[PDB]
Amino acid sequence: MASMERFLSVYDEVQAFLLDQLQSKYEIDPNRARYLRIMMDTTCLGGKYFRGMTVVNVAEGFLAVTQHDEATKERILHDACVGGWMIEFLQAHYLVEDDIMDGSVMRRGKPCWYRFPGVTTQCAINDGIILKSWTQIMAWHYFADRPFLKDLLCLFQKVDYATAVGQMYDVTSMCDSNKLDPEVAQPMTTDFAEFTPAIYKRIVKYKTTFYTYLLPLVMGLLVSEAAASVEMNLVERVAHLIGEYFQVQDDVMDCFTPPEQLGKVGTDIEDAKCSWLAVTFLGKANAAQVAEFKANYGEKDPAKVAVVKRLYSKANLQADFAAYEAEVVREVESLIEQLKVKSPTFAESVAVVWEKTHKR
Amino acid sequence: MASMERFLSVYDEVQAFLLDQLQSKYEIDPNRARYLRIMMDTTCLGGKYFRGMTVVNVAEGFLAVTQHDEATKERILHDACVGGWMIEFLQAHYLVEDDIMDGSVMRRGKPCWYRFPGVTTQCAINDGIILKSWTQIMAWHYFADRPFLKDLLCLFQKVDYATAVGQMYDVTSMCDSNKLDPEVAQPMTTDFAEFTPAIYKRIVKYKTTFYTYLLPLVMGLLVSEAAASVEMNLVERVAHLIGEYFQVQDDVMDCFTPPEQLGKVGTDIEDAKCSWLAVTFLGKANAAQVAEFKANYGEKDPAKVAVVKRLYSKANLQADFAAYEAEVVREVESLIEQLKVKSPTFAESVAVVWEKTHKR
Ligand SMILES: NC(=S)Nc1ccc(OC(F)(F)F)cc1
Ligand SMILES: NC(=S)Nc1ccc(OC(F)(F)F)cc1
Ligand SMILES: NC(=S)Nc1ccc(OC(F)(F)F)cc1
Ligand SMILES: NC(=S)Nc1ccc(OC(F)(F)F)cc1
Ligand SMILES: NC(=S)Nc1ccc(OC(F)(F)F)cc1
Ligand SMILES: NC(=S)Nc1ccc(OC(F)(F)F)cc1
Ligand SMILES: [Zn+2]
Ligand SMILES: [Zn+2]
Ligand SMILES: [Zn+2]
Ligand SMILES: [Zn+2]
Repeated sequence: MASMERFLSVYDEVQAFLLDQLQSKYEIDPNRARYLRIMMDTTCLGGKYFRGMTVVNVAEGFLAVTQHDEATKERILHDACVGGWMIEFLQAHYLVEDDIMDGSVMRRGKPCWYRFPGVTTQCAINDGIILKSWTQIMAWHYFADRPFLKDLLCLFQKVDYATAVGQMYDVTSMCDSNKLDPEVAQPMTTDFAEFTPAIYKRIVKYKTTFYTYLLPLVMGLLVSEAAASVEMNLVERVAHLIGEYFQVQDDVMDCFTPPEQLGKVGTDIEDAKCSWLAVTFLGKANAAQVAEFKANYGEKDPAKVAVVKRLYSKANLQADFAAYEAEVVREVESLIEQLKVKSPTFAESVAVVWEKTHKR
Repeated sequence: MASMERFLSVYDEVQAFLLDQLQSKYEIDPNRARYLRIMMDTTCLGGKYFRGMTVVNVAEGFLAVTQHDEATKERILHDACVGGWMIEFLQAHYLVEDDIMDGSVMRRGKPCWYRFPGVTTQCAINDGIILKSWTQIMAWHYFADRPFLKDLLCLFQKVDYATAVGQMYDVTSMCDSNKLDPEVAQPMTTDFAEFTPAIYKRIVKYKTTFYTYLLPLVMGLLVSEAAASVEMNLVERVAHLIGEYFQVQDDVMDCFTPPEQLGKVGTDIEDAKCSWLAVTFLGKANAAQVAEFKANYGEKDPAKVAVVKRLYSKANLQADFAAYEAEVVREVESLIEQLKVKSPTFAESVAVVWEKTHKR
């Protein structure tokens, strides 16, 4: 069976399971079950399923080199799929809540969940809670007797937490740290002293890399009972690097990809985000250019946005991006090499992960 | 050591642990750690700690009848405290998110977290995520080697989920089920056909009773390794009953307790909540009274609110409340009796839980 069709089939299985359990154990009625089915579909489906399919890919790699009964191959693949959906539903929780936080309008060329007419923020915050709660519901159902259950739950737990810490780093990235204070409305930074590569790295590492790259990789290892074919510190380092690169591309697209292609109208500039463009700009601009940036960034006025975009366009950020990209290639290739010492197979799964990121 | 002082001391311990781990493992800076400490204090402290102290109380009951080394008594008490804080932090997660959902203004005579000037909804939704994530962080730290870890996590998991399902039942309780639909903005019910005792019961059971009464009781059992001194179905039934009663009182207070005493301005009538008052009213009103109710309920206009309040005041709902209360006494006393067959001690803990609810 092709991997994607397996993975989509398991979605239907997991859906049915969750909704049947709501009827048998949680006294749900058919209309609320329908609302939840629609919510689940709308918020979990329609992306590329990169994250969830990485779990399946890493497990397939191990199957090709490990002796097992057919029923065991099927069970490992089923578990990789359930695990992959846990990550997809975790992502869905965070997109639902982040869209509400940020006042976002669209996602993937469709309205954000909370904007649907019969949803509203009042419901959608709770729908996002439910999303994450289903990850747990899946795990304990499907993995109840499995030897990797504790390590999977503890891993998932840590990644969830890291992610919520990363959101905190993201939404606060335009304020001066020394002024953070629940009692005082937060001004935007005027110095931009905190728009540094290391601060940017920290945001990205926590907000994106743990759930996008670390968790799918390590979940493939866990459902394959293969965590001893790797040096876990290498897996972390390679996840953090590739995840960085992913986010750099996302930041560039926010500013420069046409909205019809991007699936939304990018607002990083108006939102005063600590983006790769802003940090890279401030790391090379002259005094006059920095002063123009400060007078225009983080403002809704389209004239001011156009000025920041112009400043980026003239600062030859393509050169910095090339150089960055070239360095990420060296470093990711070096980690891949390292990973071969203990597992050629795992090393190749990582190379696929890198190719899919590096080309897209 | 007195139980409450133990429990508060453990809060400081758990706080320090969480914030120290954020600095050593999650690259936090001192200002964001300060924001989080303030958030944790503001959102977890200042209530009566009924829920968390029930875990400690049930464990103390078992200590008085079970032989143990002193170090074991201390360890069980410490675990009961950590468990009690898990429940307090779970509650805090749900109050933070529910206040945002509902557009609530105050809680316990102070502004809702999201209304603090330097918080905002953008941060507070994520702060509430963090709250719940800390429950997990605590459990796996403090309970990593404990024989009750899986049963505690699985229980907690189910209660969290039940709670989020209950919110869904609550926020949708004023719409007609057959019209629920993410594509269509939801009208308020005009028939009130769904304002029945059984539908009300379902809301309350899921929204409140599992986290307020079931979880603290069963968590005391689990940290005491005493789940075999009870018949779990009795524990559930008694939790659901007492929890019902708690909520009935809360609904009555929303309408009739002065706001200075209540800690907030109650808006159940304007919000068109399925409250005990509305269901009890509609179960005894005549045609004219039902028609007046329909023309005035669920509207912000204070004249209309006053009309519904007047309708409640003339419908002699005190008589229904007395009768309800008398029946809850019979039934709770009967469950308590049952619980004595296997554990007098547990039975008494339940009697305390009932007294504290029934008198407050
Ligand atoms: N299936 C879809 S796309 N439903 C939808 C329709 C309308 C809508 O309100 C808007 F966002 F456009 F204001 C949101 C969602
Ligand atoms: N500084 C770093 S790299 N801290 C970190 C590492 C691992 C971790 O657990 C995981 F999320 F990976 F499961 C959490 C935080
Ligand atoms: N000129 C450049 S390329 N400056 C830069 C380097 C690193 C960086 O953080 C990372 F992208 F690596 F996450 C951000 C900006
Ligand atoms: N400690 C407190 S009570 N701080 C606070 C002050 C002001 C405030 O804004 C308001 F809600 F009143 F609009 C909220 C909280
Ligand atoms: N109908 C009922 S009473 N359903 C139910 C019982 C138990 C349960 O697990 C728990 F939350 F208690 F852990 C969840 C739902
Ligand atoms: N007249 C009355 S007392 N009617 C009623 C009974 C039960 C009920 O649900 C519960 F309170 F039990 F949760 C609500 C209303
Ligand atoms: Zn965001
Ligand atoms: Zn972006
Ligand atoms: Zn609410
Ligand atoms: Zn209430």
